[PDB]
Amino acid sequence: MLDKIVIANRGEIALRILRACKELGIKTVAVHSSADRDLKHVLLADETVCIGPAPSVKSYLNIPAIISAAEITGAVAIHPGYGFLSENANFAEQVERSGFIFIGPKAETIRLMGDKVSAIAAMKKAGVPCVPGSDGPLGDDMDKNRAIAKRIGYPVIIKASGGGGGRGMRVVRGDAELAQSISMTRAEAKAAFSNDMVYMEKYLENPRHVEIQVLADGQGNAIYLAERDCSMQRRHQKVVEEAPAPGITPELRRYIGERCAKACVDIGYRGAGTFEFLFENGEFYFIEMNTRIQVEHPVTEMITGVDLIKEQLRIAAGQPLSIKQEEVHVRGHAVECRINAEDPNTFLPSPGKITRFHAPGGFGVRWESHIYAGYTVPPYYDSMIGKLICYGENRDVAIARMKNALQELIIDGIKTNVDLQIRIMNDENFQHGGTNIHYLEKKLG
Ligand SMILES: CC1(C)CC(=O)c2c(N)ncnc2C1
Ligand SMILES: [Cl-]
Repeated sequence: MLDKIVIANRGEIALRILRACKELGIKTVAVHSSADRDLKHVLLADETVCIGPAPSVKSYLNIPAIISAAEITGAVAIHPGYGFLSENANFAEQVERSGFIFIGPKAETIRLMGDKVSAIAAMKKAGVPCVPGSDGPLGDDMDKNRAIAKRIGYPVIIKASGGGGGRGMRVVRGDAELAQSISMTRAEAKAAFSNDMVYMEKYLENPRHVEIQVLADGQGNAIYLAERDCSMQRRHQKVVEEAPAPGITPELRRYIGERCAKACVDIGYRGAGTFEFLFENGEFYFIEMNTRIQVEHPVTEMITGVDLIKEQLRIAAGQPLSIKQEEVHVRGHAVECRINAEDPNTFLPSPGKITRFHAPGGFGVRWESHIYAGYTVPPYYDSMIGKLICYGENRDVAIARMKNALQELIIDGIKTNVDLQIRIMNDENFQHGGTNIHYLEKKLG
């Protein structure tokens, strides 16, 4: 097992990885900004290093500082969690080059799946269902591009090859708007990503968001740990997630899971990963791979028994997968509510000090958060401050548990989405199950 790792993150996931390390006897190093000295996991870590000032760009995105910190402390591995540097191929490359274990995929793999055009092609080659699309970048020839649109069928959606998740992409319904939209999406991507490559895909009107969890060693073994539904979302941001996805049959699960597992073998995937699919009319369509742990991992954990973070550390230590596919069983149901520090009336992030905190408890209730009474939420980072996960023998039990658990939660001194969460749990369509990626905004206005 790894002697000592650096937790290249903050917030709830940093604490999450800390417990995992602790349970395994692994020494922890907390690298933090100057504004994050009072994080729970930083106060718990065996060792702390300040890697720079408050802004993420000079701290948590500061590669040289992170590696110096891993160097000074005598660490052997670096867990990047999610966001920040987790999908930065050059970070992963430099870690390995510096001689550390990178807790995640090889640099090439991140690069392959971090370019949506190259990602979709590797998925197509491995036999992963994708959205009908241009099967390459778009040219400057507008006769071609109007015919590609015809070949697939409007509506189509111009997307950025560098971007993703609503970032630099727009819907086109006729020929007249295609001319303007392509060159606009080209420039928008040239803005934040320094990549002007764009492609075309069929625009699905009303899809659900179903994604598959995978684990893989570096060594020709790969498994899938069922799926999650994450359709309930706001401006392309997940607000609620659940496992398994309502309506998905054991036949379909086996089908898509086997393909995802196979894809891991074809691309040489290592560590945890998720294949994100839009799900419509009984069909799946790949849209991007997150080559990293996800925020919503705990739902999969509850229903499968698998400590995903601990498997990540085991795979990193070079241990082959101890768990065979036929050992992984879906049992019960889990829902996760993202707890955000935000104005319920404006959705603007609401930082500040927490004057009274009370977490929910009881059978089936899992609370993942770094927050405590007296803790100050800084304005510099993501608004998500906690994750509440409720498991039960079935979906209705899990939902009823979430309802009661959200009414026990107290976070005073800052504004929270808690009461939106309460309102989403009570939604009569969410209770039937299977609402699509537009549902939440339709319910709101
Ligand atoms: C993120 C998103 C914009 C979601 C969506 O509506 C969509 C779609 N409908 N067809 C293709 N790709 C996508 C990606
Ligand atoms: Cl995530």
